[PDB]
Amino acid sequence: MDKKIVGANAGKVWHALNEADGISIPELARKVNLSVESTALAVGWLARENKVVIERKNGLIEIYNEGHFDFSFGLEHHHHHH
Amino acid sequence: MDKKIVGANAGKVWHALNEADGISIPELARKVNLSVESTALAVGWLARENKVVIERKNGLIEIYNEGHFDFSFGLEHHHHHH
Repeated sequence: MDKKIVGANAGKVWHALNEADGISIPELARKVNLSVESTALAVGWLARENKVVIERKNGLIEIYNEGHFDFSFGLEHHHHHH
Repeated sequence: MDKKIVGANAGKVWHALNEADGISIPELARKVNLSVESTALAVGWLARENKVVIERKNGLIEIYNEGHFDFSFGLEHHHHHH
């Protein structure tokens, strides 16, 4: 059992992108409170359906939300990290 | 060309799994000349074809290959003979 785990935690990392996307793995990991390997791999489950799209600027890894194509809303006023 | 890039880099990280899998993401990253983020994201392109098995041992995440679970076969597509 693996696709149920990565299916569950992928919703939480994707939710933090709806706030503000173009964010790196360990920064995103502090808001969602997942391990760096767990956060990147949860985003990999989103990449399956292109719920995320990847850009590399200056060698850095950006994670974009699919919402900036169709519909996205930062109506939830910024989820602070831990 | 996000899927073109991650498709190339996933073939590189999976090639490393074909000869030595069940390895941690940063160790694998140093082998495939990529960063931890880039490697785990390329392993995410393997996860969308279930080519990797994600095993959290004492909290530590290891990624095995699909070659251990050889249940990727099935039954012939049954059709009428004519």
